[PDB]
Amino acid sequence: MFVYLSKRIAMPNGVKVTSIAWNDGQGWLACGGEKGLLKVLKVDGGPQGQRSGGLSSSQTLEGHDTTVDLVTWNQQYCKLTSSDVSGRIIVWVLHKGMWFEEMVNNRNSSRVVDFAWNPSGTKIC
Amino acid sequence: MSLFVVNAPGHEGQLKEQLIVAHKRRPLLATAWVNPPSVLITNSEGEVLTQVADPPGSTGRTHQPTALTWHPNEELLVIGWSNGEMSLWSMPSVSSLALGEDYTTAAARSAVQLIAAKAATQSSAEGATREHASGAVVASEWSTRGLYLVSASQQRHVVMWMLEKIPAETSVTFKLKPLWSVQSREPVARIIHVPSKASDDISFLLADGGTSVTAINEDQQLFPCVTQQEQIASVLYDAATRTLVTLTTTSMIEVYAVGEDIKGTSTLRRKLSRIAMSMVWASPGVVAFGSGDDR
Repeated sequence: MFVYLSKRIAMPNGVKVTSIAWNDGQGWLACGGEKGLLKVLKVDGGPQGQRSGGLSSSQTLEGHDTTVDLVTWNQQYCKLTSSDVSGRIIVWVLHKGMWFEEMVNNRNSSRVVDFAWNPSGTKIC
Repeated sequence: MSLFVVNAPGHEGQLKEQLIVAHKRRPLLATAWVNPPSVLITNSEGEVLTQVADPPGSTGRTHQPTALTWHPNEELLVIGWSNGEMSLWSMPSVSSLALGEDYTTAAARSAVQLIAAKAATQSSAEGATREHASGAVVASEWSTRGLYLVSASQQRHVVMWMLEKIPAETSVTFKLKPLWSVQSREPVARIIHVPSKASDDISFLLADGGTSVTAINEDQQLFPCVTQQEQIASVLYDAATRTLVTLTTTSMIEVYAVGEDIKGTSTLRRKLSRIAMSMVWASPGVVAFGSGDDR
């Protein structure tokens, strides 16, 4: 098994990355960073997209007042979820190709340290 | 037999020599004026479309437009001022109205172009003076596909700018975001681009008017491409054949073949037997130049 670097993408403002999660079904990579930076890029996983360097979409999402700490994916329904240091959790669902919020919650009790989906993508812990 | 009809739209300011920019495909033209500093955007035939004054947020000081560049496909202009700010002039697209094909005449197209350019917007890129370190934006250059921008200030800084074309309710807006902060030896006189395939990659060359022709790529390092024994005068590049020509102030020309890592190998070296020397591409593979003489 071999590895080699083959690309590099710089964040705007040089914001340091704190979380990252790549979807399986379609290809929407998601990155996060401080000052509430959240980005969703689309990369084509096919060999044609690897040869042609396919990055079709790039959308900067917002709704987090501080660093995007945790990013998770659901591949059965292609549903994204992100967190915040301040203690908020936001779910994101694709409408007609772009990304919009669907639910924002703030427990105001502790700091979320993890969440994950089952193989069916039906429950988030 | 032919004759040149002349249109001379006067402006209250003073014209600049090298600050005239022309779109490659769309019939557009823009040029800068100083005291009062502004930019005049006109169609190809010479009729004035619009004028844009000092960048927004100016506190009573008129700023000289120091650099202009046209988007290769979009009808979008980028203006680097003298106070460190950077502005983008964008007019709403005609095709966004989705009207009929009745624009078969030049006058009707000119009228709809004028009424679209009337409602144009000048947007400010945030923190441009921070990236240029409060220095006048000397030069700018879009990529071949128009996705990447390179800006060069007078404080010996080169900044990479990312273009984001976001959709809105009625039109499509553009945001320019800084990425890097690259130090240069001198303020860059000319920024050129190299395409990966002859016809989205990072391959630019910066000529600062000295003895350095510094290449730059996605590695975020200002590695020189070709450096000659004399101070460079200008660089002339052919994208299809990847052929570089370096011309010095002492009437010396060298021809390099640019590789993938932007490295040149000399294959044609020649000598030529106040007006600064000018050199342009007469034909693919054929270069025409004059030294201010009669020939």
